[PDB]
Amino acid sequence: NGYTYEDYQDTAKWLLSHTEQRPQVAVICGSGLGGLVNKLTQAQTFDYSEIPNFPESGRLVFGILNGRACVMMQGRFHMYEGYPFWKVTFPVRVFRLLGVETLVVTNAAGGLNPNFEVGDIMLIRDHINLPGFSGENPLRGPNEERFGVRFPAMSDAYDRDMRQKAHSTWKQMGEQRELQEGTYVMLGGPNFETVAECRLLRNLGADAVGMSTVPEVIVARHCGLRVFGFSLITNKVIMDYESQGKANHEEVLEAGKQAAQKLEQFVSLLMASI
Amino acid sequence: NGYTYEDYQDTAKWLLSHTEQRPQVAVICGSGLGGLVNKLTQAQTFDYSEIPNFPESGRLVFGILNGRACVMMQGRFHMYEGYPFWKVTFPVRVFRLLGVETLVVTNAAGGLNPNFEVGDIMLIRDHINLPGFSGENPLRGPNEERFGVRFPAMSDAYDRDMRQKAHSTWKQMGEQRELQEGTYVMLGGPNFETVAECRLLRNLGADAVGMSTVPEVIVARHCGLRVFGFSLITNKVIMDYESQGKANHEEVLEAGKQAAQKLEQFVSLLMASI
Amino acid sequence: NGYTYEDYQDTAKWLLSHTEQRPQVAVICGSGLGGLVNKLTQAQTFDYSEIPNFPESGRLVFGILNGRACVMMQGRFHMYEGYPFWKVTFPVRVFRLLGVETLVVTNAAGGLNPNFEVGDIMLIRDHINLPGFSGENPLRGPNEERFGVRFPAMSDAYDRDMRQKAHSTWKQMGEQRELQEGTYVMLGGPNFETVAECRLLRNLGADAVGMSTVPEVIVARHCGLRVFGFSLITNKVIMDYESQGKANHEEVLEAGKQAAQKLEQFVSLLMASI
Ligand SMILES: Nc1nc2c(ncn2[C@@H]2O[C@H](CO)[C@H]3O[C@@H](CP(=O)(O)O)O[C@H]32)c(=O)[nH]1
Ligand SMILES: Nc1nc2c(ncn2[C@@H]2O[C@H](CO)[C@H]3O[C@@H](CP(=O)(O)O)O[C@H]32)c(=O)[nH]1
Ligand SMILES: Nc1nc2c(ncn2[C@@H]2O[C@H](CO)[C@H]3O[C@@H](CP(=O)(O)O)O[C@H]32)c(=O)[nH]1
Ligand SMILES: [Mg+2]
Ligand SMILES: [Mg+2]
Ligand SMILES: [Mg+2]
Ligand SMILES: [Zn+2]
Ligand SMILES: [Zn+2]
Ligand SMILES: [Zn+2]
Repeated sequence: NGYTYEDYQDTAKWLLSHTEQRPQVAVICGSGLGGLVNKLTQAQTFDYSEIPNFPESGRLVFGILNGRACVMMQGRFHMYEGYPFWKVTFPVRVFRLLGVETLVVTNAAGGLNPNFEVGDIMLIRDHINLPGFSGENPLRGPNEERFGVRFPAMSDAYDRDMRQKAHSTWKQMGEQRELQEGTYVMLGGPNFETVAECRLLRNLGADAVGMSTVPEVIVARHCGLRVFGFSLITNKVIMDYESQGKANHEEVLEAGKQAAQKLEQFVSLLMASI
Repeated sequence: NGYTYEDYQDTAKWLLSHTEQRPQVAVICGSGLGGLVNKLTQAQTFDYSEIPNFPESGRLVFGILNGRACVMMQGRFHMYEGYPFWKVTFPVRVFRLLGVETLVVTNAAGGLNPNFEVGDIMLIRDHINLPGFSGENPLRGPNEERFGVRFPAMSDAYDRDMRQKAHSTWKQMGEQRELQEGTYVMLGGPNFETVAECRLLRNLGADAVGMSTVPEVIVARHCGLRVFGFSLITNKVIMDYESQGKANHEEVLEAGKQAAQKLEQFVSLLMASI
Repeated sequence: NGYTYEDYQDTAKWLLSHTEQRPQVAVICGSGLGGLVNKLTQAQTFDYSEIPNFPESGRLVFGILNGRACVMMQGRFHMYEGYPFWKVTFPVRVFRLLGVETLVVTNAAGGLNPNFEVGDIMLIRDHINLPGFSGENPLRGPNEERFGVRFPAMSDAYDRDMRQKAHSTWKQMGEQRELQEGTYVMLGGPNFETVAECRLLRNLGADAVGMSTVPEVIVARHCGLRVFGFSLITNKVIMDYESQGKANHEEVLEAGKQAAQKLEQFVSLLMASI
């Protein structure tokens, strides 16, 4: 970890003096889900480049969403960009110092569960942190008690209540396709998985595969934030050597557009119940 | 590896000139098992801070245990503290240069095998080194032949004889609960595993999960030491989403106390047969 | 990645001005397969030490093989030597800048599939990149579009045509033992796997285990090279605690000799069909 506690304080102090907004909820927008910030009222935006200590991208937007004061990350950071996890998760700790209590994380992922279909929304019930198995963890290094404990529990990371409410809200939305729910596995990237890797991951019990999120959740749980999140299934991963095609970022961004209005609508409603 | 061969020599030379003790056996005490050093006779202690080149913590204690000359590490180092494995395992190589022939490793672990119960003692028959799958290995870097070979075998790491004797000794102890035996899997930490991760690990064939030991064993085998070890089962990991509770370091330390007298007693007897 | 684009250019320019050879095919020789370079005609060799920017070993040999212009790496680099993957794979990108279109990779591996026998040749149909699960990837860091895309597909890494031709060619060779085909899994090393690790890997769907290759393939696919490869099964890994013996580098090198003439013969013929 290359940031001191004071670094975190300085950055939060800077934000508090540049906007009157006082967020209670923070949202990290995954790839293609950035349009969510366009629904905020009384909004104020800061490019990451203008914020002291912020990792290099990228906009941070404050505002009101369906009655709730929020702060959203339009664009996030990734391990595959070369950033260590202490940089990838720097914003989560700043949010805590701002007074945020709940964190919503979203991402684009590849579907491992055969029952999934492109466009599906999968609530995240649990995760598998592969980089963590080898020590790549945002918490690696001396522990800072002002944030949390040395050995944080992670079995209850994704708030159960929020998931119930989430299912309730989706009911009131009157959607034809059911709201999915499963386990998200994170791996480094940036390349897409081979057939052997996809089969393996599925056998490990994962329902969706991605390249982010997990480190943010771990840090959020460590400092005390309530966590909720979901994945937009952007493609069904190739499970056999009879590959009619192969994963590509184009289709991932395409799928991101088709389900924009939908995803944005869902998150907007969930604010009500927090 | 940031230590030269001379660094290892200098440190061993320093220890040999500050104590008359000449250990044949070395013991690394895991969390909560530190009371073991209190049974040594003609003991001499050195805080790690007073020993040149030693990683920063932490006491090294020399003495006689049930007739055998020993040197024990009261407190060990971990990857989750930010230390690279070449630092975590520095003492093992120093021990070899001191004349030590056998290494006993102990640790606190979470139980994956359903038949295990808190308090159980599980002899370590084999291990799974997850960090090693990605290259995080104390042997990474140019090989130093003065210590061992470039490609060391690890399938016979845990001495079979010692395990037989271990079972024999436990018999003479007249314990009601049987002595367990299984596979130990090491992951980075510092957070506790999620339900998905626990299920996965069990399916990989692991019986107990921890955050240390494996790197020490690998280095000990590389330089020629005989190895024996075991885990104190401090908690039964949550295997379902009907979690009545969740892992916590408090209970781990609590369990460490209840089985202190027992664990300490067992190790004391095992010295006889080496 | 510690090499700039210009570094790659400078090195390729140097090679182009020191030899009249213009390779279309590149071959990376694994351990014990180095004798392959002895069949090249009109050959020219450069020790890696004489080539600007080349990682420290090691010879690069240009020449004609059964009618095809080739460049071969007699000796490769490994993660267990302490080299980051951007160093291990530096040559692959230089080859691309030289005008190479196809890459052949070979290695020595341990057999996981029970049907395999020492000496068997296993064509590589797919792979499992364990280090990649944690982020150790030659592509980690800012993407260089002059080489390839940010998110490269890997499900079609091993050219299907080449595999068909490979099987065809092996037919014309009239060999008694069939040509094997399976999945190669790469782990860091340098130690050999324990029994628990071997069982685990097999259950993940791997047929052979090694310490190289995968990173080279990923980089070759990223910059557009056609890829073909195979493993020489140098030993049957210990799958039970009734180990009659244990893996050793001696036997691996021994097996490498016995199948030299065979392996060398096979590769020589495959050139014809490219
Ligand atoms: N590991 C993996 N990641 C995928 C796949 N499909 C989508 N992704 C995610 O979207 C991008 C590639 O199109 C990657 O970058 C990030 C985007 P995120 O910030 O997680 O929304 O995770 C990966 C996929 O199939 N596998
Ligand atoms: N991975 C993991 N580690 C655990 C668990 N229970 C105990 N541990 C070990 O004890 C501490 C947490 O209480 C951690 O720190 C070290 C202690 P050690 O030096 O291995 O005796 O390994 C972990 C557990 O459930 N999972
Ligand atoms: N992981 C692993 N690697 C093995 C085994 N048998 C052979 N190897 C490979 O050969 C050497 C050890 O003798 C190691 O170094 C490299 C050689 P390579 O450049 O891949 O041909 O991969 C390993 C084996 O059983 N397991
Ligand atoms: Mg800046
Ligand atoms: Mg000191
Ligand atoms: Mg040089
Ligand atoms: Zn200002
Ligand atoms: Zn002195
Ligand atoms: Zn010259």
